[PDB]
Amino acid sequence: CPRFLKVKNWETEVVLTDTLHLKSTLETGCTEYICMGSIMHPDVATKDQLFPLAKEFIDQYYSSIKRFGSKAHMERLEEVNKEIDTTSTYQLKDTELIYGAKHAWRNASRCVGRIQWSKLQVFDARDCTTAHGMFNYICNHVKYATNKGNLRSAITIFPQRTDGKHDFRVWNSQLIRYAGYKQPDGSTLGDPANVQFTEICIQQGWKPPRGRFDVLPLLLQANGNDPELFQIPPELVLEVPIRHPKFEWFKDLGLKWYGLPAVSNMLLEIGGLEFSACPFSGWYMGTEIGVRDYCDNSRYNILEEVAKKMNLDMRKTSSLWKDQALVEINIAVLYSFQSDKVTIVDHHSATESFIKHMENEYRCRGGCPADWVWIVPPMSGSITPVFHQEMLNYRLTPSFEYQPDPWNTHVWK
Amino acid sequence: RFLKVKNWETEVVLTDTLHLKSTLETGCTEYICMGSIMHPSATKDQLFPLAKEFIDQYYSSIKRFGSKAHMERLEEVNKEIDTTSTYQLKDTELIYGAKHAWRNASRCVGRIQWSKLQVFDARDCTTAHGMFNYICNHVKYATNKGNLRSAITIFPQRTDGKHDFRVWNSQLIRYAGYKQPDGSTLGDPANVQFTEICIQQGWKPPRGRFDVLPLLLQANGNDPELFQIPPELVLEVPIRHPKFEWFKDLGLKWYGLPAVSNMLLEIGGLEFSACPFSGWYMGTEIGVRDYCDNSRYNILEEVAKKMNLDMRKTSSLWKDQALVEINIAVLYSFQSDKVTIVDHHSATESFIKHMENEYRCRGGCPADWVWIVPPMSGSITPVFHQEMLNYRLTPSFEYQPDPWNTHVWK
Ligand code: HEM
Ligand code: HEM
Ligand SMILES: Cc1cc(N)nc2cc(-c3cncc(CN)c3)ccc12
Ligand SMILES: Cc1cc(N)nc2cc(-c3cncc(CN)c3)ccc12
Ligand SMILES: C[C@H](O)[C@H](O)[C@H]1CNc2nc(N)[nH]c(=O)c2N1
Ligand SMILES: C[C@H](O)[C@H](O)[C@H]1CNc2nc(N)[nH]c(=O)c2N1
Ligand SMILES: [Zn+2]
Repeated sequence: CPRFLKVKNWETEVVLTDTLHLKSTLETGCTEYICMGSIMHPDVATKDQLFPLAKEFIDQYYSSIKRFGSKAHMERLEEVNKEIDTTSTYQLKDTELIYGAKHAWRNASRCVGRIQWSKLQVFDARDCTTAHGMFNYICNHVKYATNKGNLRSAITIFPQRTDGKHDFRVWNSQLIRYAGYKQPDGSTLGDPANVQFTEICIQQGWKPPRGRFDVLPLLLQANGNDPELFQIPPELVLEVPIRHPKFEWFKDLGLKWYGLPAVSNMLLEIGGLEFSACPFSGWYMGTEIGVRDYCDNSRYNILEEVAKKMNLDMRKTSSLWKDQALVEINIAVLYSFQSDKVTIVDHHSATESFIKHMENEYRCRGGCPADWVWIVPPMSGSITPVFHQEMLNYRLTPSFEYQPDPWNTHVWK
Repeated sequence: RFLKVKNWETEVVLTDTLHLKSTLETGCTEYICMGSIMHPSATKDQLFPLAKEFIDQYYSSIKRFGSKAHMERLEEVNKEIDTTSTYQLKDTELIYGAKHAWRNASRCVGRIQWSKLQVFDARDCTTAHGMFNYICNHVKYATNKGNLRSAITIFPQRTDGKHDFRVWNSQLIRYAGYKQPDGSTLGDPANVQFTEICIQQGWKPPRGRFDVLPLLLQANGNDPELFQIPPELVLEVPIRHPKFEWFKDLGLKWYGLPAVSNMLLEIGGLEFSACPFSGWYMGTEIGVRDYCDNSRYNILEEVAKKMNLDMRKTSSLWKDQALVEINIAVLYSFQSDKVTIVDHHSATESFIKHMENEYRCRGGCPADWVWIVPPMSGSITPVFHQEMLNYRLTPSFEYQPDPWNTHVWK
């Protein structure tokens, strides 16, 4: 590969130069002859495999704290090596763990919120041994991160993977999500996105209230054991009823959402170590709720009902009734969150921050991996500054990765 | 290897095999994806294999592969490259190559229409006057009094690179843009340079907001010459709004015919440096990009002011409101004047249908999600949820440099 790669902004003319891509680690799935950039997703490491992955990471850490080549550096190297040699694995120092998590966020190509990356509260939970303990750590995470509506980004890191027969897993895709109930007639009550997991919970013994906005239980797996159900204390689940500053009838739709977005099904990879349970949280960009959660056909799909109350012509598409309802819904979502002093960012403020962020990164770091297909908002794309920004996409480590759903791989005891 | 694309809304999966047939490069590598880069970056000896590939594809298309006709065509083309360092397409070939350059345009959402293309052979052209004649005929035909018709006009192929044919306008019909002494811009800011270049060539600028630019035409590598498109051939629409009486008072208008004129058509190794093609508009092209881009007409603030919207915080989403309204007026206006147009909902529907057609009968369809997904209300259109595979098939449309950056004058 050539040393320098240039990206252009087509509305400001600014040109950046990327050299960081030279540290890329994994294959993107793209080739010389095909681009998989809109594909959503394009047994443990051996001693030999782990050795250089650990060294790669350790060198990077010591270079970050400006101690590269130092005695402490060479010693840490030697200690990691012995520990891999005799135990087939190694343990991170607290400093390294914090660094690793922060940088995995810093490296998340698909995240528009990464200007905040270095303000992340890390909760070390590698001493956890049971599902009840996981429940304890998750409740503390939720309470701290929620902070009465003044949200704070956090990650809780459970023990790494060992032989793969003892994984810690949060079976929920997010710590907080609403149930979906398939009806005998084909309709879905609540959130259709969560139907599969809800059925799992019910089989596992969950008594469902069978409502439209029932918070799902946590389904938690420690040390490779069968998962166990716990109810999140309702007082820890901050929620916002959705109203509209102009449309008084909007409240009569009975919509609400939860304040804390906390993805819990991803895998954190640091120096070749695999943390299969690492729930992390920030705060919402309005569109994640207002456009996706609410207006996706396979989600709450309320465009129709909202358009009706707006008395729009719904017989032509060229009326753009859908487009018109979408904006109002998103206005209500931002309005309700701000009114209740719960942290939320609109897609304009977010994409502008991110452009500023990306610029700083290119200048101080020599680059910033970004996935345009994900970075650009799902509404009003071209009137946000990221639309016109060229991005390069590539995989740096430490990183967050997808993993299979645990019910597909789990060996039931 | 076969490749699967999934639609996450319908859960439908299609299997791509056609991608095995490309040879050109996309710009990505295994380690870096450049899917969001706008522009990633002959001889006798190079020419024949390219020719052989295209001839083979053609006779395969008409189910006469390995036929007598096929065999001789191939030798005819080899002898001609041998003895002239180039060759000339048959008319049938020219037509087949042009339709398939459109079929292979990964960034074009309108490709369901692809085999409905009127192909104008202008390869006998020699002067800028001829070009102008050919272009007026195109414009008049494709406009069709509002019932627009897809068309392309193909001027002589590149020979030695010293004698290119070029349409220096980026589109046949665009409005002028003027640098105002106080720093602002009158008209269309995307065209300020080209406008100054016309003024420098002797064009007398009305210095208004919607001045149709002259044709600047280059033939056989000569200096370019100015021509005024007869006004009655230029179909335009005054933009008004079905609810907002005051929208007409903004004085806004646009042209009915989108006719891109600065790209390059490549067929079997031949380069057609001048090949204006036109179709009809998707609403958002005018209503989102042309009017609301900051480096364009930048009219969002004006419209939102008449709507009496709170413009003090971004989170009131006033920009998003004005945007939808502008795009309503645009669709309304065209349809009222019976000028062909398509809204991004219907267009994206059509395209998902096209993909299904193309996977079924052709084993795939190249597509650029970055460009295919509309610049407003993305995820409430079906293409947002459609995985797409991009790859470059030939015959094709490519980009070329602006001719003023290369041309040595007189
Ligand atoms: C603090 C405010 C944050 C904002 C505004 C934000 C914004 C976003 C948005 C809009 C997405 C796309 C989500 C979707 O379309 O479903 C996203 C994805 C993502 N974010 Fe951030 N995020 C924030 C915090 C964080 C934190 C704290 C982390 C990790 C430490 C993180 C890591 C990620 C990752 C890994 C993805 C990709 C998820 C996937 O592919 O499924 N984000 N973010
Ligand atoms: C018939 C109705 C058509 C519609 C509704 C349509 C729609 C579009 C749109 C919205 C774009 C994106 C352009 C942009 O955002 O700047 C595009 C791109 C493109 N179209 Fe189509 N188009 C049509 C016909 C055609 C025809 C007739 C041709 C050629 C014979 C064509 C070839 C292309 C090419 C080569 C691009 C890529 C332009 C670039 O890369 O800059 N299209 N089309
Ligand atoms: C940290 C964080 C913050 C934030 N505002 N949104 C997120 C959204 C996701 C996310 C990714 N894929 C799917 C979903 C569920 N539709 C959510 C993950 C993490 C997020
Ligand atoms: C055939 C055709 C039809 C249509 N409706 N729009 C087009 C738009 C373009 C196009 C592509 N890139 C840049 C521009 C100028 N902003 C225009 C090219 C051809 C088009
Ligand atoms: C940087 C980015 O590639 C650029 O803004 C692209 C994004 N997608 C686009 N899509 C379309 N249809 N037209 C465009 O001009 C662009 N611009
Ligand atoms: C097909 C496509 O990759 C898929 O629909 C993606 C597109 N971009 C996205 N962007 C974000 N932020 N979130 C998403 O879920 C998606 N979905
Ligand atoms: Zn790619």
